[PDB]
Amino acid sequence: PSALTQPPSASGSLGQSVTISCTGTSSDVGGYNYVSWYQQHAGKAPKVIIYEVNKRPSGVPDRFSGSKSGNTASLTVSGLQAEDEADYYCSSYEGSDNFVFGTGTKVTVLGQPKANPTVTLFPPSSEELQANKATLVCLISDFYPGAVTVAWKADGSPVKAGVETTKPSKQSNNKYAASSYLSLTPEQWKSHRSYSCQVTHEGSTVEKTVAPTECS
Amino acid sequence: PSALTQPPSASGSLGQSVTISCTGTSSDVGGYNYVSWYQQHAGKAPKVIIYEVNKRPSGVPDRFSGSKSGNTASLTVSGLQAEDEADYYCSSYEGSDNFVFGTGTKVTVLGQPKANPTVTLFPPSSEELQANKATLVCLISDFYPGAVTVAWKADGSPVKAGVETTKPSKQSNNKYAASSYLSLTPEQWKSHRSYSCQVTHEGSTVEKTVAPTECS
Repeated sequence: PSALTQPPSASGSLGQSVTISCTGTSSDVGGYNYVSWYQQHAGKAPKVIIYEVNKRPSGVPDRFSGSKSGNTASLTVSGLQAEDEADYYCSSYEGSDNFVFGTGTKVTVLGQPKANPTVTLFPPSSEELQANKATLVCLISDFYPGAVTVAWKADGSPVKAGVETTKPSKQSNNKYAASSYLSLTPEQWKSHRSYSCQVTHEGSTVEKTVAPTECS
Repeated sequence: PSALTQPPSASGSLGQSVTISCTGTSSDVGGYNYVSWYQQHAGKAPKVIIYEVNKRPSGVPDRFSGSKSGNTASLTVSGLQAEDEADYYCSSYEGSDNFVFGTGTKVTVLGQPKANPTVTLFPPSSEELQANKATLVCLISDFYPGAVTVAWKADGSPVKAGVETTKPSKQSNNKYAASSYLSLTPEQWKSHRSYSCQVTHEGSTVEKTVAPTECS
């Protein structure tokens, strides 16, 4: 086990009751009537909340809740409070041994109207190809808040080989921007039908499918 | 709700070695010998690297470790891999099902070489001008260190504005990754002869070019 599923930006105003969740695969989360939550701030000392599936570490405000259903565990920040901007990580368990965390949520308390990505997938430049190089850039810009999820996938099948995802930038109008890239050969690029870039961000999940054409 | 201490930067020399402490109270660390360490990778998920004082996860490497003193507790890092640039937390136990971690230590790996930015200028996709848009992404990857400068030219004299930039992420190496984007309108893309993406980096500059002349 490595990762557990969690949303990118999970947010609202003060009053808004946010909910966050942490799905996995059939035991480890499930059967394991357990998980554990974690409040990251800036630096300020990454603390545990939600002990076992729900009990609190005493000091923690009653209005922090956690609960389970099948393979999904969920945190509820009932009545969002300003100083709640944080990152959230869930853990589980495996033998008298080791354990797994989710791909942490980030709770934004809204300033401005939301924005979910204007993704644009590029193909390789004739240069690149004539250099006998291959690379594809998923330009994910104009969001708020700053947590998007960047999946790539060749001919339907999820892929990894040489992907990267540049974490955010507060682009001059305050909104955000990020990047991601596949690095392949024209071996690799020429032998597939379609390639895509998929960008999740507050429910809205968008996708782009680029095909191989060789110019000439 | 205070710490367990770790110093603020445990600077090593790649190749060599470096250890890192955690100091707690008679209970929290002192008594319950369950201290652990979570290799938080700079913004990411933190994966535990020493559960329960000395016992090593199956998802971690050999040159890693921990030694329980009494109140202090330490990590043993030999053979300084460049991966091991990270922020590390220690954590212990006080009683009543609490766990309590300490600050973090930013272990810095000096000695890793300088790399130069692989500038990759792209042009608008067929399926972009189709919608009457033309953003231009400069890729700037695989460099070291992360002190870069990207400025865009039209063709001749500095053509800024539209340029909304990104701030170099660590890739999956310990090398940087930057994007740039200029946002044209086609009917302002044929009223130019070429386009530039200029990357300055530790003195070595690069300037790369897209001309309108593409199959696209």
